[PDB]
Amino acid sequence: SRTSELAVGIFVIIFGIALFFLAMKVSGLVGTNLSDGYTMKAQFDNVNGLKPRAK
Amino acid sequence: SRTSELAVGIFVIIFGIALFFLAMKVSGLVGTNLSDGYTMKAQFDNVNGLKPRAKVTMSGVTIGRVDSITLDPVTRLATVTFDLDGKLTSFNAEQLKEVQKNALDELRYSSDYTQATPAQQKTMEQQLISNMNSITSIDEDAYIMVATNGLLGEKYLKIVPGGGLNYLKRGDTISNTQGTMDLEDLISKFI
Amino acid sequence: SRTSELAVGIFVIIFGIALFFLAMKVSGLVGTNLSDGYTMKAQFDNVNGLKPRAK
Amino acid sequence: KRGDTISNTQGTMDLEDLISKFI
Amino acid sequence: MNTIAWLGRLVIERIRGIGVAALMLLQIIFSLPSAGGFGRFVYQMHRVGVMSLLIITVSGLFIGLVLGLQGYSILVNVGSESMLGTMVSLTLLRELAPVVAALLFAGRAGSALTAEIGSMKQSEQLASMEMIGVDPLKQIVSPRLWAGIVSLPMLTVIFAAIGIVGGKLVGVDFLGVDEGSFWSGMQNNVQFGHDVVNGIIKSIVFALLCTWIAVFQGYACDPTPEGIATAMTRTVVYSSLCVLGFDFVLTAVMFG
Amino acid sequence: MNTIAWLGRLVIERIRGIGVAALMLLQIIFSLPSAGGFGRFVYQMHRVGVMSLLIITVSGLFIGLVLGLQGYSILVNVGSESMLGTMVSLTLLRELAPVVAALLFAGRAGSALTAEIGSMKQSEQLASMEMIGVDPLKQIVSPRLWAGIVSLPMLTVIFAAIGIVGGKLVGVDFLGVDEGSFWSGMQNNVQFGHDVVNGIIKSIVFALLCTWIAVFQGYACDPTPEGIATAMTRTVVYSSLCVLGFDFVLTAVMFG
Repeated sequence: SRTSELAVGIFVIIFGIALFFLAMKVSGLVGTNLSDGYTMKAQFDNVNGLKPRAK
Repeated sequence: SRTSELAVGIFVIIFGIALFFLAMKVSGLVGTNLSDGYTMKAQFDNVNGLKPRAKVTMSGVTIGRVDSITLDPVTRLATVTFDLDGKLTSFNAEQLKEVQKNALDELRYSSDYTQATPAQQKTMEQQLISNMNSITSIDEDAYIMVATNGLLGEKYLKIVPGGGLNYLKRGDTISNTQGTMDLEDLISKFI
Repeated sequence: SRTSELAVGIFVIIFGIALFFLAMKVSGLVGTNLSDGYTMKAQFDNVNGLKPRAK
Repeated sequence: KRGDTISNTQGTMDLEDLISKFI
Repeated sequence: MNTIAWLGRLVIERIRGIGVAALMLLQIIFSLPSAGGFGRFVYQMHRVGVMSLLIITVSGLFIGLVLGLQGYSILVNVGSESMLGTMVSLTLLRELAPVVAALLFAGRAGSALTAEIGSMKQSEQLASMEMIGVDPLKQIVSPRLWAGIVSLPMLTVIFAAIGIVGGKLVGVDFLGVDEGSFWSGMQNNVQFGHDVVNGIIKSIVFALLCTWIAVFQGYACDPTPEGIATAMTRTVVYSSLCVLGFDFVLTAVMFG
Repeated sequence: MNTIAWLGRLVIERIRGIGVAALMLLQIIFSLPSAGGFGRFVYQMHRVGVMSLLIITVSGLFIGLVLGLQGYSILVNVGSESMLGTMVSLTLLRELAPVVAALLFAGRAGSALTAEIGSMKQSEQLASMEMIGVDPLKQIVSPRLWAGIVSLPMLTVIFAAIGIVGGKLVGVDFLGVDEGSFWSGMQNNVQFGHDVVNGIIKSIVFALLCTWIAVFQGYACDPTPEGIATAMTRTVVYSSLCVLGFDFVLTAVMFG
């Protein structure tokens, strides 16, 4: 039985990591939650104060 | 015995006060109520942070919200739907003659009727059937715009009035507009 | 000695109940009205963001 | 008297009017 | 290499200990209630809830007097303190009243349940109740769990209401800001369904963890008069870590 | 009129309970130390301080991740988040790290002393120590009091340092603000002697109250295995009320 307890315990924590990496994606705070993205680029002469994750 | 049935009944009362105090003395719930509203819409060339559920003003008074700001990708212009009210912005039961006695006043004037196509009862009967329902206080020569209050506050919509011989009916597109100005606009226009 | 053990009971329960009125008075949910006030009016053309109960 | 009407007003001068006039 | 061997043996027993407390929760909530189960829940709402009413109402005032006194000292340099009524009622409603009122519930009414179910285990009242045939999970434990999930979200509202009223006292009536711009700054920026409801859902997830831990530690003790008191600090520590841990996860979802 | 007579009888015993705990403090600190008194203070710094190091460092990180995530959601609407590094390190240094790190010290290491001195009172170790001639206040109680006044101000600094570093992680490296304007916003607005020293003096007054209460409750128990556990909730409640009570008095003086 003790083994049973153990298992039913490794399944809580693994589910506890499945939630933390769901709520970190839907927050926007990791990954890319915007669909079918395609990439373009440009060439400036001066871009001040522009980090990634801009609008 | 009866104490433990009573001293819980007090605990639900003090929760009942301090929940009612939050909804209707702190949070905005009692102040937001669309009194039999409808919906109009517009198209903009810049909406730089017009957040949804903003306010719409006519003369500096809250008569509307904001519901959806999406692009129109066949022209790449904005699309805003705002729900005004049906008591602050339209003519009610007694008021229906006040716009037919104004249509007869400045619009059906004889010097104005003798400036268009010749008739005697064409526009004279139209002003009794078009003007009775589906009509707001907004004269159609009133162009909506985005503004802000102060220099830190959120973006809100402003309807500047004036003129106007027909009124916007229902679900109509407000004619002219102007966008919002910020530093990328002003200093490139201050010269 | 019971009068000593009961004087403290009232002197607490005064302070426990009179402090509820002072916490109900300053929450604005009771009273909050002036002394023999009246009501004028004026009619503007553009009140840019004049919320009610402003000074 | 009480209840009367003050009738000499002026409206607010906002920045969308002011800065566009300040040009 | 014994210390590494003792450290690995420590966290294996603490992992298994979660699995027992998970199976204990599925036996309580997946059962239709026995006859007489509502008469004990009303009584257990008196012990857990009503006795905790004095500490929360008093300590909720002391944070409101601090938030009004600190928010005025910062917002007077930038000269914009029509936002004083916003930042006081925005610090409490979404952040402090869900969190601090769970750090005081874990102490007062959290650890008291672990002493209450714990002293029933060393004095053999739980073992005596079972031989009669009465199941002690349904009889003793289950009216204490449902009186914890209900009594904390009723207490963060009393914490948040007294905290704003206390912040109105030192802001408006002692430091001298405008009363009308205090309240009208609230109704513009503080919505109901985004702020007051999301401050209640944050406390239901907190009330489940501060009660399911505080019940399991007093049910799975070791029956010993100094084994009870070692499980009352195990339930204040583990509650305060799961409150602050599920704080960041719920904040990132709701306000991200 | 019995309930008012019982209520007045309750707060009279709680008033004379303060007077015993005041006379107990004047007997501890007004004495030159016995031979061997430093060897027990180093050992009692291990139990109180070092065992509390894990909860404070982990929970200090979780507040920093919340303060960086909430301060960014507010300061992005006004568009000024070069003050993000200021308001994170100003919320912690003067307000949260003195207060929250005393609400976790009252639970973990506060109530553990009341179980430790309390179980020595029911099992007659304190009475047996006195008949040998050794005074139990100088022998047992006094190395525990001085290990509480030292170990908490060493722990609010570790709370405040880990909270800022955690707030730098979610602000700069995850949400994307400038790293140089994060740190240079700190050195302009955050002084040392007005902010970091006044966050330490606030925790010495807190460390005295969370230890003098937690020692007196375990010394003046009633010797009973369920009378000990009722005095471990008396010392978490009374510590959390004196922390938040002396918060407002010390804030009004320092930042008024």
